[PDB]
Amino acid sequence: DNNFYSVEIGDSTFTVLKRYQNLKPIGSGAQGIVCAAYDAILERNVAIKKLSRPFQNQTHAKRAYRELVLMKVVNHKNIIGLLNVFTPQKSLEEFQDVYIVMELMDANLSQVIQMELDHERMSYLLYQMLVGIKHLHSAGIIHRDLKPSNIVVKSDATLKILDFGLARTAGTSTPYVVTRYYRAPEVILGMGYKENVDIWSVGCIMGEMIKGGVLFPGTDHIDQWNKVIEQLGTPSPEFMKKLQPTVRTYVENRPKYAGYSFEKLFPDVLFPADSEHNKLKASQARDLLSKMLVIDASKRISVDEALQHPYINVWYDPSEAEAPPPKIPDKQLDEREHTIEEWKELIYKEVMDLE
Amino acid sequence: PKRPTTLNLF
Repeated sequence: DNNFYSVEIGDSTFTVLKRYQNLKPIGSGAQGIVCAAYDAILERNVAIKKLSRPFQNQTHAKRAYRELVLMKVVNHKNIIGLLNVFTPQKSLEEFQDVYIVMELMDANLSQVIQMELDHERMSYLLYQMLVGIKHLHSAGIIHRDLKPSNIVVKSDATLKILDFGLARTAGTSTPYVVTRYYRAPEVILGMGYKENVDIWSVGCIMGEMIKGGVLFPGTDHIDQWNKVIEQLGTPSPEFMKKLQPTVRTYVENRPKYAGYSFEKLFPDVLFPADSEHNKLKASQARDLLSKMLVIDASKRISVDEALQHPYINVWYDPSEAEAPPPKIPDKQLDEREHTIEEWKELIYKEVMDLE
Repeated sequence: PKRPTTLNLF
């Protein structure tokens, strides 16, 4: 009799097209719980992200709009794929919930990080993330929250970036929104950010992959900064000058560190057999780690730079890497103020635009 | 260096 319908998953209610069935719970996006579901029609597994009354809040509104926009506009081998979208409410009046259906992968990095990969594998995955990130940048978008949980794999050894709710263009202009262990200095110390902020994230992931556990823990947001400097050592004065004077003080007050050499943070012991052919060497990986994990954002390698690094570029393929930027409707410029009403309506438009 | 096609989420 009706097009949608509902299942209670614990305490949360999913109301979804009869096509989607057998919901299990699986994780959380920036916003929304998320179910795996079988899509009877296309006869394949899918993932579905319930976004509850997003216009409830500038944030939820903003972060939602983003995802919708960015889930449609972006298309790439390495970015998670839009499959379907909808609302069950049949009228702007009535409206509250959005649902995004997207491809479901086999696992996230958690996961892979535990096992002992071999250079080709690491270098490859790396490569993929990067190209993925490259693609987003090529249209100004900075992901901002790259971490094992946002990255997904499949057993055909392929990789996809995911979750766009947090993504935008340069900073500053809320501090504690990006995951602690993955924060670049410029975000820990609130200097604002350029694309290569994502590269920081990358470095921690690669490192974590190798190290077997998180690169810089950090028992709280401030401790985090010790962990970084504990390991990489106190940054130059020339850098401190970039710091806002209030924070600038504290930092200059931190005990000094020399920090370890990369060869010490990442010794051979830690690596697979050095590769069949060259470029793919423990040391080469190290070299690249050492150009990403770099406190000073202005002395830090770019996606493209990384894409060329001997350890990555062995897989380099211009058909993937130099793909057309995702064109973004300038209507939106991802950070202007609005109200509950204008928010609710934007979403609905954008959603109804997408059904 | 052939791209891989298997990854072991065993």
